[PDB]
Amino acid sequence: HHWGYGKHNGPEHWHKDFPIAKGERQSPVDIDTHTAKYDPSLKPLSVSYDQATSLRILNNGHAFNVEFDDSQDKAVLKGGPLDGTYRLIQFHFHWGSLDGQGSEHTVDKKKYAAELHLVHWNTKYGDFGKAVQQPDGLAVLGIFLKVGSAKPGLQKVVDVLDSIKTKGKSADFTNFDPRGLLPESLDYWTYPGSLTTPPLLECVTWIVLKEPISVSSEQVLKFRKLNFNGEGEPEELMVDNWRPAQPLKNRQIKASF
Ligand SMILES: NS(=O)(=O)c1ccc(N(CCC(=O)O)c2nc(-c3ccc(Cl)cc3)c(Cl)s2)cc1
Ligand SMILES: [Zn+2]
Repeated sequence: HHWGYGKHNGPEHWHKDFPIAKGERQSPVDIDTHTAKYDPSLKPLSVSYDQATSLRILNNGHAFNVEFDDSQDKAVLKGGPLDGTYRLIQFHFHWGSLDGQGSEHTVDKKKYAAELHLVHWNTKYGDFGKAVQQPDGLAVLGIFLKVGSAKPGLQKVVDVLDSIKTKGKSADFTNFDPRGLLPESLDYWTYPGSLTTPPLLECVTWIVLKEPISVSSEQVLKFRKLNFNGEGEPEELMVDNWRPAQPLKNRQIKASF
């Protein structure tokens, strides 16, 4: 009886196995755009993905992860609110069963169809597993998805999904350029938070871009064909794999703009 999204093991249950679910810096949160404070001391975000090495795509039973080579100073995030260098390890999404829901963060209570998380770890801590034990261990770049025109830089992901339908399936996934998932503007909100899945560790500097990307209905429909179950188990569509907004508590969300 492990955690999930389902009718009986979803977010409202996580606290029993992961008490930190009721912690002081949980994510996601609703971004109240009028209360976010512009911080002129915030720097432009530096996204350096030209040398990114994607390796594999994996259905982990909760989402799919596009994994990168993070054994060298390739694909890093710096600047913004960050001190030092964070290296890209993977990206994944959260999405809904319908277009009207799926994002984890919300903006003035608006839900987006989906949200992309580009996960990076602080090089000061030497790898990802040690980084998650630190308050400044990770930086996750969150990007909202809205349904409209297709995102041509997403299609290579969409088309491989049928090869990783079920939990535990993986596929080679080389030469994928995550720059094709970015919007034009890097304006952002930032705040200290957590992983949004178990173990829910309080180790993340969240950087949420204001400008959403567009994807087509066909692209998100293909996300919704994935399965949470393993092959040869009853089919459970991989939909609504998002944690709802958590209490902001004693936090300030800062805007770069
Ligand atoms: N949604 S989010 O907050 O960006 C987000 C970002 C990252 C994760 N992942 C990947 C989980 C997976 O693929 O199953 C974590 N893996 C670990 C982990 C650490 C140590 C070991 Cl030995 C094994 C796994 C975490 Cl701790 S967090 C989950 C949510
Ligand atoms: Zn995520």
